[PDB]
Amino acid sequence: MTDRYSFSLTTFSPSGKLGQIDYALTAVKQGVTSLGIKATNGVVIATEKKSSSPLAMSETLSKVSLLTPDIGAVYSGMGPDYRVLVDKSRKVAHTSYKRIYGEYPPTKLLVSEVAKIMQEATQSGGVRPFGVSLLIAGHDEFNGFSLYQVDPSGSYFPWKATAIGKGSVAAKTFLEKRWNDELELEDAIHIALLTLKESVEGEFNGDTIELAIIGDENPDLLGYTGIPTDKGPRFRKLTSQEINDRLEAL
Amino acid sequence: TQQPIVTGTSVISMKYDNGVIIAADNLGSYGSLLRFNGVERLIPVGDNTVVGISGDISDMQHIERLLKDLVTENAYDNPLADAEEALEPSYIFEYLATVMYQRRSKMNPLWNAIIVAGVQSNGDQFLRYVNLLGVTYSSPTLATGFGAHMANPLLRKVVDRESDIPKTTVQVAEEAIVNAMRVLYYRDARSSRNFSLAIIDKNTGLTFKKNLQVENMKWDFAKDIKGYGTQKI
Amino acid sequence: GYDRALSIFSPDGHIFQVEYALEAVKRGTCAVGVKGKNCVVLGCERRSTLKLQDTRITPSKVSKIDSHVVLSFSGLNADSRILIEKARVEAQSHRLTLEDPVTVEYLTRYVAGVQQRYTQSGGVRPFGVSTLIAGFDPRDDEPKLYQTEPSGIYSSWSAQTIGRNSKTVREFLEKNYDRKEPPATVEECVKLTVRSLLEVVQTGAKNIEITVVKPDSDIVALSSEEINQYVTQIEQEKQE
Amino acid sequence: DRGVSTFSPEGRLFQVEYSLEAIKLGSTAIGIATKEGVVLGVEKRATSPLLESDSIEKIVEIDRHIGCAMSGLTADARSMIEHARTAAVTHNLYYDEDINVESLTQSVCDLALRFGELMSRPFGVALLIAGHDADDGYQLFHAEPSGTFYRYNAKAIGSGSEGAQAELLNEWHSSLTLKEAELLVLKILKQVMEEKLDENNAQLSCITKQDGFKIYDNEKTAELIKELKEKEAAE
Amino acid sequence: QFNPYGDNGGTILGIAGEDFAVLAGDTRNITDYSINSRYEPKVFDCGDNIVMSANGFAADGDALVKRFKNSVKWYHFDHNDKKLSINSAARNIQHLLYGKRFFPYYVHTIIAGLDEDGKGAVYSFDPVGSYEREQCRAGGAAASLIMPFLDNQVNFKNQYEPGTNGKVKKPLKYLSVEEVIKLVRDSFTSATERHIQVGDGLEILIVTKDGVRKEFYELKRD
Amino acid sequence: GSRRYDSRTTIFSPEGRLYQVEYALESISHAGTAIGIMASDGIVLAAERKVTSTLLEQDTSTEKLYKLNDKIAVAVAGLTADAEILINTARIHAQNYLKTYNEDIPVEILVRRLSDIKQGYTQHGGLRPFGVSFIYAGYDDRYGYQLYTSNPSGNYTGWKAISVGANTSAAQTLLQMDYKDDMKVDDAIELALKTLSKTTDSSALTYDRLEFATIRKGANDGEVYQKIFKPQEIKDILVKTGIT
Amino acid sequence: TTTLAFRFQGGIIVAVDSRATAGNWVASQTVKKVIEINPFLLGTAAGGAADCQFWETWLGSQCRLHELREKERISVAAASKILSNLVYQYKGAGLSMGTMICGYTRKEGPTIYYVDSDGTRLKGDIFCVGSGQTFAYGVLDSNYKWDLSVEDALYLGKRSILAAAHRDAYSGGSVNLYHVTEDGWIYHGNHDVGELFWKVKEEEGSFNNVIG
Amino acid sequence: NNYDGDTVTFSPTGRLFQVEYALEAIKQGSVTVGLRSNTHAVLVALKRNADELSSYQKKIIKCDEHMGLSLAGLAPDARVLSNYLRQQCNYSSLVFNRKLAVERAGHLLCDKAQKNTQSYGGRPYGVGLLIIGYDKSGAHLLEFQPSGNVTELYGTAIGARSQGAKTYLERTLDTFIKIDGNPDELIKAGVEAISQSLRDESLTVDNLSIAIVGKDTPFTIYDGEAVAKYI
Ligand SMILES: *[C@@](C)(CO)[C@](*)(O)[C@H](CC(C)C)NC(=O)[C@H](Cc1ccccc1)NC(=O)[C@H](CC(C)C)NC(=O)[C@H](CCc1ccccc1)NC(=O)CN1CCOCC1
Ligand SMILES: [Mg+2]
Repeated sequence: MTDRYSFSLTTFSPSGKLGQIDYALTAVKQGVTSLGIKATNGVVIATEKKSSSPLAMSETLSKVSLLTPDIGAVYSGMGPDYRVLVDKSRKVAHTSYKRIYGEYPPTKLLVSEVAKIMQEATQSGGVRPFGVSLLIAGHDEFNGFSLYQVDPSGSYFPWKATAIGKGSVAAKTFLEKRWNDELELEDAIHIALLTLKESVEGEFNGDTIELAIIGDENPDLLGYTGIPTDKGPRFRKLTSQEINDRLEAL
Repeated sequence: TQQPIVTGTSVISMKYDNGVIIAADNLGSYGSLLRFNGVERLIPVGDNTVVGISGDISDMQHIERLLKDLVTENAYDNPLADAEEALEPSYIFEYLATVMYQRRSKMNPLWNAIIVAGVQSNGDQFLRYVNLLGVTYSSPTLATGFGAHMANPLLRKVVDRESDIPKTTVQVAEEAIVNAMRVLYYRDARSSRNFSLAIIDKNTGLTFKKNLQVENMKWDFAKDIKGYGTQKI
Repeated sequence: GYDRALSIFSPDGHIFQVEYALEAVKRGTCAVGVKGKNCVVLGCERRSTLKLQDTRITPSKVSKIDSHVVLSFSGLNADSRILIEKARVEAQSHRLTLEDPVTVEYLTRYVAGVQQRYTQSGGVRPFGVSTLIAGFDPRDDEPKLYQTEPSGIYSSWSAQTIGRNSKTVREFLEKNYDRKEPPATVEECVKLTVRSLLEVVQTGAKNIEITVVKPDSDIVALSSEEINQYVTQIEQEKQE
Repeated sequence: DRGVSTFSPEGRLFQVEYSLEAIKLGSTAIGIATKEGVVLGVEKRATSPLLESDSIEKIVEIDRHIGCAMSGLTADARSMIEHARTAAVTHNLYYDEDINVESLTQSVCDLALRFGELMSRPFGVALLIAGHDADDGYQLFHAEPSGTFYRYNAKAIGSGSEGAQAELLNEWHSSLTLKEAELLVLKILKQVMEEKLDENNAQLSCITKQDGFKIYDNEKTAELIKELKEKEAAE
Repeated sequence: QFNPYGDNGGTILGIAGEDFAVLAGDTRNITDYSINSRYEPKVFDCGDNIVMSANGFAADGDALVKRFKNSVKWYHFDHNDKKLSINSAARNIQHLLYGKRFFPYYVHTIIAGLDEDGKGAVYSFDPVGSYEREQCRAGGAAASLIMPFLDNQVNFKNQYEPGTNGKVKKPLKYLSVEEVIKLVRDSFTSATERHIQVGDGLEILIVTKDGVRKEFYELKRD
Repeated sequence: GSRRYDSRTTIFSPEGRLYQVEYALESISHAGTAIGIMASDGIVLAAERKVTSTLLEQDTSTEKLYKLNDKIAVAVAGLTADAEILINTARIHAQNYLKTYNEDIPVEILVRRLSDIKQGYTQHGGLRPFGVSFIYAGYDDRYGYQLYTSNPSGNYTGWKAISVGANTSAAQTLLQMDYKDDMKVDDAIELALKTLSKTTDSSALTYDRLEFATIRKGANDGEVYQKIFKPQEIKDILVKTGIT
Repeated sequence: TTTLAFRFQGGIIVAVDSRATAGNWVASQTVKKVIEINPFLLGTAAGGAADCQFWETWLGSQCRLHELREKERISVAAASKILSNLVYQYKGAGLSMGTMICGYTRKEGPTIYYVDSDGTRLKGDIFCVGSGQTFAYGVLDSNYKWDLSVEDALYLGKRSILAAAHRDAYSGGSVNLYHVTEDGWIYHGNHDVGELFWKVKEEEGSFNNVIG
Repeated sequence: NNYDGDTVTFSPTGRLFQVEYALEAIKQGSVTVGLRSNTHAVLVALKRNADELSSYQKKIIKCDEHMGLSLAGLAPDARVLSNYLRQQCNYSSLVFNRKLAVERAGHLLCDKAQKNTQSYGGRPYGVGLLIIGYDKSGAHLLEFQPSGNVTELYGTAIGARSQGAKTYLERTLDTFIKIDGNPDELIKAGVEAISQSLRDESLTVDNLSIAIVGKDTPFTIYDGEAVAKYI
């Protein structure tokens, strides 16, 4: 018995390709489109809620996840792989940072920790790479707002705006035309909804779209009062109603 | 390192011509408190062995389970489990003796004094002692605790050496045991009147007697005893 | 832990992984060892496809294991560091327990034992390295020169070469080296070592390294100009 | 590929059988047992004339009363000898006596099959273990990588083994003297060796009750070589 | 606090002759002021003409004897039924005892038999394995009573030749099996008189080339 | 069992080569070119970012050039994720040395240990090697300014000027042509950029597709300063040498 | 115990008593306190009997394994250091050993190493170890010269043990003498104190404190 | 074919080829015979040599005073298994003061051999064993196969040409079973049985190996001049 697979399942081919990473990226290509846009006073991340069945309650399945009060994440590719990454990403934010420094990690460093986990699945024994690409939007005091992409290889790049998955090629072209360095948060949400309509085929409403922002602090969402320095989470998930309001003036 | 909590007092025993007798009272003492009165401290293993246990009762109950499990394990893949390959007293003893010494050697003893009484397959009488230290010894009469101090002297007047064993009948031997139990009730502060007695004979087999009582006691002379020296009333 | 038996026997009775490790040694730059009457000289090739090198800081081919023993090699450079490190530690460990530095035979035997262990341990490949170990035993003036190889066998040599085109330079040494009368002086020993490398090297510029070891921890590496003088002298005598 | 501890359809362990082929490539080693002692002799086989032949150590001491000769991948023998020496000394420590030659051989052969997926492969070397004890007297054992050992009156291992063994079959008798045995090893070695036999490329050794295990000098062997040539020309 | 040791009393005695050796020991087993058994043997035939006794804490004594007996068995398996010599047995026992150097067997061990020249041999061990071959050794509770008597009667210590002005010592000589058994019996009756833990019975094991014989004698039971 | 699926990453070819190391080098040859040039009064590190997108955040980005300590930096060529694993190890190793000896780690010692780690992955463990080649640029008070390179084999060598990644063959020829020993930092800066400008697979070399760094003694009196160039600083140095 | 060994012109003298005690109980008068490690190495034994006897026997096995592996007799320094490094591993565990490793080799010459159970290892010319070491020192030091003859050196060693055997209650039995030369160790007999004391008293005229 | 790479693989017809190949190693081994009466149990073994200069490979191993076996196949595997039996016999003595039953001895060997046939990495034992013994239920003879299958028998034989001796014993069953209180006659029957497996060679003094155990007879082995009586 016991795990006898102590050897790498990802290896270099004669041409220099790492097959399993390439194939993992292929799985991401098949995945549903998701995107992220960075504004001057915030960041938006969005994706389509591809429902497996109309009997299924798509509210229970959350593609956009809170990692820290000021950091959020969305993906394209294999959902189960994403779910367990979110679990590990949330825990590592505490164990390797918050329990040491008494504060949440900055976006770039949490991203670095997630990348490390995905890199190890590329080299460690008896495992395949994760079949997802992540988009991590976040804020912190000294770096401000930021947006990062994380690939199956463990590589991560900062973006002004980008898209991943099914119709990423067309979506990235659309974002190049619309993006400028003076975009306000509401303008970025508007562009996000326009970009996403191109890739979505069926219904396009607040129930089939999942969208969250990293913006101003939300004292109402904190849950308590009495500490002035604690001002609430910058991560907010837009409601089904809040999306539909912006779809009328589209 | 332990300290015994609920405890059992003397276990007494002796050999006679055709077998062995063993006895022990039915008390589970909690220090000076005579807490439990329905405790059986003689445990039969098969139809040819009886293990009498004194000392810590929690550890006694553990040993019960081991012996119970030993019978089960012996029956596995053993067509002659109730015949030639049945459990002998000598097997049961050596097993316990091994455990007792292993536990003392790990500084975590089973806080007990044990006497394994029985009859072997060839008819020979078996009687041997083992305790928390792993110390073992055999004798025509064996006793634990206060029994060693008070019972043995009385039982040795009947069977003083090996040659006295064929000369001792089951009637004479049981009488001495029952007498010893009475003496222990007079003099051991952690003893009870109620006790159990077991006879393992090579002919008549295992006879297990429950709910016996100490009787024919002498207390009348107490009425004449007044004061502690001078007092006359 | 990774357990796979990588070094194993084949139908014809060969351990291919050990034999392929020898091919790596054959690819490596040439190294030569010649021992004289009162000294040992270690010569080493350096390939000249690498210009713009920094020779100050580039790892030297000959390594000191202790103040009285040196180790050169042919084969995989990265592998050689692991053997050298282990040897250096064992050299200090010997001094600590025996209160006496290692003999050249003992140090060789240790290194050879490490190489052997990697030929029948699970999860590891053999070292792609053959070594020339040279020096002088404590309070002894007899020169010592030993060779090791990936299989783990080791032996003493009056003179020996390893690496690429080593069969050419071994041919040279076999007729030019006299057992009855070895190089009597340091100069004679160095010259014979340089001559032997000049059969293979190319140019005698910054391609040849020479290290001379003498008794009582007397080791020194020759500079370019010092070596170039031997090259200039040999070529003038050759034209005859 | 395939498992290391795999059986062939004929009922043999592949790796053990392949290690035996490696031993056939090794240099020749011969052992002869007599009532006056046991003689061990080996072919050194230097790969080049520059190699100092005295550094070729293919005959080895295990204890004062036990010697050992090897053939095959000789590097593999180092840990086998190390084990044998420790086993021999350890037994003397535990029992204040010399250890039986058979018991020593058995201890070495217990390592043999401790391979699989323990070490990664069998040993690629065969050993001739010679010795003496009070019980069974002078003994010669052949220890293989299969874990098996046979006692022998005489035995050859290595490249010229089958030719040398057939020669030992005819020449051996129960009344051989030590001197007769010495010459017989030299004679048979000279027959199966590629290069011409002399004191530098061949080595002799013996084990006697009185003087224990001794490797002969190159001066002593040279005289036995000269004595051998003269006796063959004498008829 | 739990005390893993105990004192089971008793005493043992080994004497070596020219072609024989005896190992005696009383059969009384005790704890504190109580008698456990009047006949509990502690001198054992272990095979290969080796007799052994490990007096002191009986549980440790039995454990040791048990382990040595087992050591003899495995010596046969591993070395082609070779006879374990008395000198080899002794060294083996040292390693058994010293193996528990930091949690010792609380016993004085004595073994007896014949050496490889056929001569009588007695070895004695401390609790942690130091051993020594001797002509004579008493061990256990009454060792201090018996041993000086043995020095005087076996090794003729402090005895000089009459009329030689204390210049010539009484010459050493081997004792007959008859004379040795007389000394053993007198040693144990004397020890029984003056030591409370000694009595009940005396069991002697005699070792010759022919085998291991036994003799038993009654001792005072008070 | 699992034997069936084992690639056997740590074995020799019949020719005596390590398959995986060779294939890892083939991987690295497609990575963006990185150049290191050592001058008498400092060191230059220049690297080309891999085909940049216009929406990539350039100023808050780190792909090629990383800082190991105050005195040592590295240029990367290969898998970035792999490099970061090794970089954090190297950073820790430097701090262990400082903690032990109260002295900054000598460059070679750091390089050796990092190269020894790579070597381990080629000889044992059954894992794939790190698909990374480093250019180490650093200073210590023993050897002064030093350039090294290491590759997946775990073999390291010292250099006066060196390139890794793509088009090293063409890049090394150009460096060998124009390099000389009495060179200054400012001249080395110009050489590094000119070399990339000619060897690049892009149409034209621009500020947004570069990472640049220098290690000078240009601080105040006998102390070393590490300058990781900002986007605007690369834009200026590119105009100043007349490439754009 | 009382044990000594001193270095002089003609090699090394080693002398020991033969008593063994368990408290005030004299357990043995015939203990061998010199271990013969090989023809050129001796070891003395003082302290715990089992500790000394077991570990010095073990030392002899390690010295044998050295000469099998290295084809050369172990140095006195290396032999003593094997023992000292061993006992150091057991430091605090309660080992009780006061030993002296005495022998000759070509490279070292005659050499004596004091090794004890708390890890002390000392090279030196003169050492006395045991409960009666001070009594031995008193006689040995006051009569020691480097230029002693083999005959006089043997006697001084014997006389020094005798002195300690007399005064120290935990020393006695008999004196075991050894002489170590370039050719190896030579045994110089067992000398019972019972006869030796009176023989020395009469011939030397010493021990005037005792009733003659 | 494709299903004989290791022991963990079943063939399409439900066979374990590595176990069968281990069984094949026994068939190549030298013949050995086992038989018993009610009072005694006997092992007879034909020993094999490398050549005339070599010794004859010892086939019989003692396990306890009342139990032992003969081997056929890989001798080192017999050493491992016999050693395990020695320990189990010994454990029964030290802990329970009880001689190990020959039936339990078989059960323990079966379970040890089985574990090697269900796990990756390991291999089956390459040896067959004939265990004899005398316990509390009289004389016994067992046949161990490395597949795990242990079988109690009156008589049997394993090794090369073992079918000849096995047929003879099947005919002689009624005769030799009643050889009670007579060791030499039970051996004679075993020696005559093994003779039915001989070809070209005959039983010599340093070739034959006999062992016996019984009511008042400890397990003892006879070799050399001690077996000259039975030729
Ligand atoms: C001089 C003579 C005295 O100091 C020497 O130093 C000699 C050295 C010689 C023997 C090599 N030392 C002793 O004789 C030594 C003194 C000693 C004792 C105990 C601890 C340290 C030093 N004596 C012994 O070692 C005796 C020798 C026996 C009696 C032959 N052994 C014991 O006393 C043993 C073992 C002691 C022990 C050590 C470590 C752990 C556990 C036990 N103890 C007993 O036998 C106990 N006791 C003796 C009285 O009878 C009942 C049991
Ligand atoms: Mg009394």
